[PDB]
Amino acid sequence: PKLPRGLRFGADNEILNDFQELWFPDLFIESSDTHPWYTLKGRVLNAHLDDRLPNVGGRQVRRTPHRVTVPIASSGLRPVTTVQYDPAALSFLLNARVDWDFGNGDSANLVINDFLFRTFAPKEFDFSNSLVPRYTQAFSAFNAKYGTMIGEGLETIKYLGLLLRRLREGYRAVKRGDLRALRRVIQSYHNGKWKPATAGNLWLEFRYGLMPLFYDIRDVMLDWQNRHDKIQRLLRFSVGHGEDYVVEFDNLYPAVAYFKLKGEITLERRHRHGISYANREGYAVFDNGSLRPVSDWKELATAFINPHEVAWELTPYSFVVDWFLNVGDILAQQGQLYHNIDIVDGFDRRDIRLKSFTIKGERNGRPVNVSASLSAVDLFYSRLHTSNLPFATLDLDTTFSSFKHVLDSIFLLTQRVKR
Amino acid sequence: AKLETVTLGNIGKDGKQTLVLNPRGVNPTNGVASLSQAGAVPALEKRVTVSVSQPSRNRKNYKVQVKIQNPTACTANGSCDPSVTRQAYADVTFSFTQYSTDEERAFVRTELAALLASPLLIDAIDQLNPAY
Amino acid sequence: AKLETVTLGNIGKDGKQTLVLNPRGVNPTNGVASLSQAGAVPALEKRVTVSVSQPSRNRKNYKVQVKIQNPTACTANGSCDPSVTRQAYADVTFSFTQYSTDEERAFVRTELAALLASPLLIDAIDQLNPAY
Amino acid sequence: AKLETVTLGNIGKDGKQTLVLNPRGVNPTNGVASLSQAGAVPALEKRVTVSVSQPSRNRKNYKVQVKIQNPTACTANGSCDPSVTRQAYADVTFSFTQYSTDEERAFVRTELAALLASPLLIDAIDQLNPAY
Amino acid sequence: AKLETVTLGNIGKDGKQTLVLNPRGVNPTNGVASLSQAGAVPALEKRVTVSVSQPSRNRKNYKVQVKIQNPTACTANGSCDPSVTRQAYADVTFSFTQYSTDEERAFVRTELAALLASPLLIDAIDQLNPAY
Amino acid sequence: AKLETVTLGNIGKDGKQTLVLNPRGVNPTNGVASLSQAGAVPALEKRVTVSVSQPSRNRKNYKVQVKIQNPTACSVTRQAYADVTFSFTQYSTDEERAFVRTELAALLASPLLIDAIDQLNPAY
RNA sequence: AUAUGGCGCCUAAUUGUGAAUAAAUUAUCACAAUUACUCUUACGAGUGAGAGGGGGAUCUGCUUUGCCCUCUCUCCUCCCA
Repeated sequence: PKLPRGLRFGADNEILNDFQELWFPDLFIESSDTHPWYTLKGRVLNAHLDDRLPNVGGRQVRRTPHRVTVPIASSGLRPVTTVQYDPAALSFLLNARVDWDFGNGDSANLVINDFLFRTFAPKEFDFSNSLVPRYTQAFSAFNAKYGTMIGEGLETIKYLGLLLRRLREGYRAVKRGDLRALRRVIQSYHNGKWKPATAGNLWLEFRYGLMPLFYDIRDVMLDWQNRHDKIQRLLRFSVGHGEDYVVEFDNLYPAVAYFKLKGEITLERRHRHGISYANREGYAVFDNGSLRPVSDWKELATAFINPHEVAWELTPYSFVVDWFLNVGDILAQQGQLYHNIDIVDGFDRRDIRLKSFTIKGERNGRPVNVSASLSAVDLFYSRLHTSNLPFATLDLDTTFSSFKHVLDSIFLLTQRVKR
Repeated sequence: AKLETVTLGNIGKDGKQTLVLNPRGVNPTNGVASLSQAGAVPALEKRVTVSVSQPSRNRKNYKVQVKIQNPTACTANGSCDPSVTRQAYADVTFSFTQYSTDEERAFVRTELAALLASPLLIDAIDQLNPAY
Repeated sequence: AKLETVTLGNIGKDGKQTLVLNPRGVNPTNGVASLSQAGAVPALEKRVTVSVSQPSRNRKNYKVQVKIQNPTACTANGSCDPSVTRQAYADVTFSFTQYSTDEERAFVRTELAALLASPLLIDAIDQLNPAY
Repeated sequence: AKLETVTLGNIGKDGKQTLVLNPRGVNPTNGVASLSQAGAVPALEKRVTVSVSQPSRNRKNYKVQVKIQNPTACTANGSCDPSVTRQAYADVTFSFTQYSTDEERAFVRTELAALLASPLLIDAIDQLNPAY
Repeated sequence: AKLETVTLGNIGKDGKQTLVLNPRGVNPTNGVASLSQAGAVPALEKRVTVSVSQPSRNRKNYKVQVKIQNPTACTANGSCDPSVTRQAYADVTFSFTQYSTDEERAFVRTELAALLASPLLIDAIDQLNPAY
Repeated sequence: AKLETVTLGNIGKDGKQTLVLNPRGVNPTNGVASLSQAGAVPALEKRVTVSVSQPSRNRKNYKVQVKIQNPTACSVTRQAYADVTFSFTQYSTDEERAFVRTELAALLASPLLIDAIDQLNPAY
């Protein structure tokens, strides 16, 4: 009651998504008239008619209420919502201008507005046989289509870990206290036998004496963020197939049995399916109230290169240890993106959309001429969540366990840094 | 393997149309006979080529190649000459050993025929539906 | 396109044999469904495979392969179980565009079927007679 | 080899426990089908993987692989999430020739089962006592 | 190491604006200092980085670099977060021979100051006009 | 100021057509409510935005703004739009505010402004 | 030898204009445009695909669309000396 319909509380009073309502909502019937009136303006058989009578007789559609979700992952992926709108009969307004000049004194010319008609809706259809095949091949080529980027990401993250380890060595040298031994890393960048000039200082030979290290760190962590972005974008596979289905509308008489209206309506129905992947443990209970942003990822990288920093003259130790700790925090946060990755969500959607139409008036010798434009009011749209996946999936846990291992190791390394 | 007019009937989804391919000249650069639509221009549009590769150092092991091409073309609203928008094509390659025998060859060919006629393949590429 | 016991009817020279292929399975490593004649010895079963490749970034084309495998028994008068001596292959390769039509591709199928029925291919495969 | 719920009864030292293993998705990258306990958490703990590599230029010599894997875990006094303190697992590997016979393969299966049932292997594993 | 507060004056055309630059640190790699305005915002804080080099191997002359940033700090930006819209770069670079003099350096120094103060450079830096 | 469906009848040169404006999300970046045509596509075409900016260090002086936007297509080939801004002091009274609203409506319905809008003719 | 292994050949291209032979084509070259589908074929719009960049994007949002926002570029490619 406190939270909106599609939400619920957790153990420690944390915002969470109510699956029972998300995937199994309470349908309800509705018969809310939208345009239960039509207006004819003009003259027919020398009779100016401008009445306004109703057109809608009875409505009935089942649908679901309004819901709210919240991302259940660091990347911000939201869960899918079960929705239904399956009108018993379709609806399409026709703002046509019927007119026809017949002999023996018989002319008609007027314009119709807010005139709709109900017709059958082909709900019974299933393209599973056509959609299921279009996953296996995609998965098989996946590794052949992105193994390159996954491998370069795996090496980039290990390179980040190596950089952080070298930085940790330098910091530990700083903490223990030594000017000459502190140059262990300094010799790892100059590519040359650098000689001293005078008596230096600990913080002086560490604040920017490691500019190549800082530049490398910034560059390759931006590199990893960029690849990361794509990689998590790569954890989703949506595919759909569309076909055309022409339909006929029953006869109708906008006037009082003065002229008949017939023709055809062109629609297409497309069946779509989308599979997703994420953690299989914390997906149900993902703390959205305590997470770090994504900007601090750039913040930490640029901090050491920032030539504006007063904490180097007040508390170097605190600032550098906080740098470590926040890096480890972000690392652990992104770690959950690769722990036990399996099918977590799945939706199947069936939707109908008009494309074209045709109109033909026939009362006596095909006297009517129609030049109208069609527009729909009600379209069949049914999107249901499903958990049964009757086909071989692409379980991407084994191919990501390495990344999880790497991030855990790096977090251990950085949390091992003490004041 | 005489070349002459070929009348394939019961063609298409419903198996009601018919296709009449006349013969053409046997490509002497590789010895390939060919048939094409009755004409006029579709004669240079839809093609059906027949090849029979005899044993040799590279071969062993006779081959028989049958290549069908059908280019779908359309006329832009304003142009005159139809330009090819899509093109469909298929190739069948039979490989037989030097001791192969006619019974088994015919066995194989008609088995291809019935397979193509069977629900399996008809679903698998009228709809592009791997068997699943 | 569910796999299922495929029963190919009249078959061969006189058109009197029949073939019964049981669904084996579908290799997903390459997305290919396998059918095989009911038997015990894998080396002496008639085999068939169908695959459909979607258009990829380096292909951008619908592909469908149908492969047919016919070993010969050549069982020896005792002394051990039979050994494979000859093997007939058939390899059919349909390829179409993203925008092609079930119409087109059913039509070209039934084209291939009629072609395999027609007298030309008859003696071009059976008799090994070069098309001429 | 349809995949479904497998009910493994009369197991353990006294042969009184039962194991229910449901299937999961089959590894497309190498074609490996998997079962695990009915769940919930033990599903990702216990695993049973089965694969059949068919012949090729590398395989000749069909190879049937059957891995079983049981993680023993527990909960520290004060902890919440169980941690795996141990991992038992075994691997069975059958290699058969293309001319192999269902006959042969079946008795092989049964002999392996009977050996596993025999006192010899019984004490050889249960107690890890060599044969002496 | 520069740790001095500079209380500037006669800023802008009116000459009634004043500024203060407080040190922020030293960059122990290239002999660079840092000074900023009092504040807590990049756009509101003006940057002054002086740098002095000595000959090592790549060059045989001194280098006195001076980089000043005067970002345009906008008030109304959708919230109370004054951002930057126009970054004001001012880069000055010197090169003195190792046999030069404090007299010569002061000479160039005062000539630069006087030209900057005179109405000569004001027209080319503010109004952007060429030498007619 | 509840957001709901608005049925504007008797509109146009001769006051015949009708506009059905359904509400949308109130823009949280600046607190502005929105209404759009019944749809489907015209929803993202036609727009009516309403905001009531309360006093601030620059306002004092409530400012009620109403913007109307009509794009005409055939791709949007033309775009008409109007904006009304009422500035009311803190001591202003709802008497004053309704007076002002009603006066502005009566002006837009008066011959002078129909002449100056429809055919765009200055009062001369 | 099926899966697939090996051999060879091959690549942006299409259209139009100059030269093209005494005269007609006219490959080679040059010159000019094109590139994915639908929309009038006017301008331009829409969508699919990919490439790159910026934003840092979660709390009580919608959803007759399934889901991080946005900018830029391409419709035989990508990489090095």
